[PDB]
Amino acid sequence: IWKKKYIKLIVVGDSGLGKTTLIKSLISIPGERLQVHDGSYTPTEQFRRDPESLSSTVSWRDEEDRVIWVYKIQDTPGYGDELDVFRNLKMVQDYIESQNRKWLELEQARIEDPRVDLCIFCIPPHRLRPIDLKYMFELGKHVPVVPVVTKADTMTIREANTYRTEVANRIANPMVPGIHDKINIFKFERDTLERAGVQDHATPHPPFLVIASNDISEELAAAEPPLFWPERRYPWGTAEAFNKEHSDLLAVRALLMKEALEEISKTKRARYEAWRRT
Ligand SMILES: Nc1nc2c(ncn2[C@@H]2O[C@H](COP(=O)(O)OP(=O)(O)OP(O)(O)=S)[C@@H](O)[C@H]2O)c(=O)[nH]1
Ligand SMILES: [Mg+2]
Repeated sequence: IWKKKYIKLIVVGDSGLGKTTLIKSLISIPGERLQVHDGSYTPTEQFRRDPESLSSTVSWRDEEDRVIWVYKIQDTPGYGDELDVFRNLKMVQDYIESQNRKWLELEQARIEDPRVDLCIFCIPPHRLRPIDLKYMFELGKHVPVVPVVTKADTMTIREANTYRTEVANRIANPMVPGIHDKINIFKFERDTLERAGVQDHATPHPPFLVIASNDISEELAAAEPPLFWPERRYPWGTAEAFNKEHSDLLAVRALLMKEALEEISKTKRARYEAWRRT
């Protein structure tokens, strides 16, 4: 009767960029559980000895299509947590490979799908470094990448417009030694981007610029009924994560959690098929 479909995202980036805060905002679709982060750092050892404790899950039903979506977002430690950046890269690459070997062993015997479909690559504000592009390239060889600039409240409007173009340009032309193929960026359809409320910039395929917060408005949480409004309250003013003029966060969630569900699931068999030559 019901058909179950599975999406698994993995989130990667440098340490302290707000990866875990962003994850908790993404899976906290209104109507669901409202999950929040406490600001502590994601330890490398925890990902090694208990990666499931770093996985967030949400599920919902599509009545008309008779589909049960099971959505997982895998958190990872920042690749600045240790001395060697490429140890983190290998750890994440091995995680993706391990999920494929799980699916193969289950398919051999025979269906809870553990495979990774998409990577959210969190980019620091103001400056994109060669190691970020190197990480993005090598990771893209295993899974398509969605670039997201976090902590967008770090940049003025003018800085943000300049950086959005620079990030898009560097991804198309990294100019990093050893990168000789294109970075595997996931291409969303325009109809999908428009339905999600993505603004149509002059720069093609820009990154998303998000603000996320584990703090909520005290005034709005005291409403009847309470309204949950993530905010970042500074002495000079308050940035709002759900404000379309401050943050792409709501557009990112609509894109990844709703509008792009089909085209992410479609490319699943092709990706795994290419992987099988191993
Ligand atoms: N200025 C600003 N700070 C943010 C934003 N999102 C999260 N932060 C802050 O960044 C700090 C770390 O956030 P966190 O989500 O834990 O980063 P992280 O990437 O997961 O850290 P890691 O150790 O696991 S690698 C917290 O103080 C949080 O409040 C944001 O959008 N703007
Ligand atoms: Mg974290």
